[PDB]
Amino acid sequence: SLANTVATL
Amino acid sequence: GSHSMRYFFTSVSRPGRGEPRFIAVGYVDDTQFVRFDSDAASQRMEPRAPWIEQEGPEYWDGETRKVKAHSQTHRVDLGTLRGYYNQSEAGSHTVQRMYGCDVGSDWRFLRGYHQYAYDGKDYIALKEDLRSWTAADMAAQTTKHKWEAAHVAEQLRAYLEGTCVEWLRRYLENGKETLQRTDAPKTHMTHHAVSDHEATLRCWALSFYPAEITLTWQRDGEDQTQDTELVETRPAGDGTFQKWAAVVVPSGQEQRYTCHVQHEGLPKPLTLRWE
Amino acid sequence: IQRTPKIQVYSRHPAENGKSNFLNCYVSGFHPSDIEVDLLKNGERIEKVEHSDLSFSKDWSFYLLYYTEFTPTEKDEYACRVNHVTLSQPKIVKWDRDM
Repeated sequence: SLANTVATL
Repeated sequence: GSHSMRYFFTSVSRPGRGEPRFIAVGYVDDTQFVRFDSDAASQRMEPRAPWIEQEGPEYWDGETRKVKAHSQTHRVDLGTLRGYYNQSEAGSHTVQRMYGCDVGSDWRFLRGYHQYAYDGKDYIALKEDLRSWTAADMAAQTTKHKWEAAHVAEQLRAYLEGTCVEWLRRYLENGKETLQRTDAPKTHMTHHAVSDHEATLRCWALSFYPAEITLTWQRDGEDQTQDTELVETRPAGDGTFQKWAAVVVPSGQEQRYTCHVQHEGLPKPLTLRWE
Repeated sequence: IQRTPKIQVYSRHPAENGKSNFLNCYVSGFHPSDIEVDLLKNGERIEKVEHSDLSFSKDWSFYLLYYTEFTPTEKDEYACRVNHVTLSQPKIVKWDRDM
C-alpha cells in the first residue's frame, strides 16, 4: 500500500 | 529470511505538449505486483501478480487515488526544479522517487527508505535513522529546509515503520506460495572449443529466485578471476532469473576448473566440474 | 546526466529447433528513460513485441525487458536493435544460442 501524503520539493 | 516492499516512480516532462509521462511500479522482494501508467487507458492502479487480485474494490480505489496524487506532486516538482536549476522550459527532464521498508528474518521492521533523484542523480534522501535528510546540492538544500519545517520526516517514519511493514506482512502471507518459496538455480555447464588448444567452459544458473546469487570459478581449488567473464543477472520473463560465468582454459585441462554457485535456495553451495 | 544502455539478447528457455520459446532483449543501466528497442527476425522488425513496466536500479539507471514468443530454427537469425540519445547510431546485438 502506497503512502497517503506526498509533499512537494 | 528478510523481505522488502518498494515503490518506484518516474515522471518525464514533455515540453512540446501536455503533461509529464508518469509510471509507478510496486514490488515485494523481486516480484512486481502493481503498476500505473499515465499513458494507459484505465487510469487506475493495476495488478501484476495473482495474489494481489484478492484485494477488494476499496483497495484499488484508494491506491488509484493515492498514485494520482503522487503523479501531480511529481508534475509540480518538475516545474519547481526547472526553476531551482534555472533551466530552459524547452528541454525534457526527469524526477524519480523510491521508497519502502524491509522486515528482517524476525519479520520485524528492519529499515525504511525514501530517496529522490533529478535527471538521474541523487537529489535528496531520508537517512537510515529516518529523522534526517541528505541533500546533494543547494537546490536540494532548499527542499531539505522546507521539509524539516513541515516535519515530513516524522510523517514518513510513521508510514515506513507501520503501514508499510503491516502491508508487506499481509502480502507475504497472501502470496506465500511464491513469495515465501525460493527457487534453487538449475545449473549445468557447456563446453565450447574456441581453437585447437583452448576451450571455453560456461557455467549456467537458470530459473532461480530471488535474483541475488554468486557464481565463482576456481582452478585447482583456488579462485580465478583472469580469463573469466560474468554477465549481469537477467530476468527470464517468467518471474525467475538467469546468470552465467565463463572461463577460457587449455584444452585437456578442463578437469582442474570448478564453478561454485551460492544461492539462498541451496542448503550448501553447489560445485560443478566438467567431464 | 546521461548513461548508455547495456544490452543482452537471449531466450527464456534453452534453444531447441522447432520448439516454442521466448526471445528476450534486456536493456539496462540507461538514462534518460526514452529509448527505442526492436527485436528483429532476419533483419525485419517483429510487430508482436511487449515490454515490462519501466523500473530502475539503486543508481537510478533504468531497465526494461522486451520479449516476443518465437520458434527458433537453424537458419532464421534474431537480433535486438536499440537507439538512445547516447548513441550516434542504432546498436544491434545478434542472438547467440550459447549466451
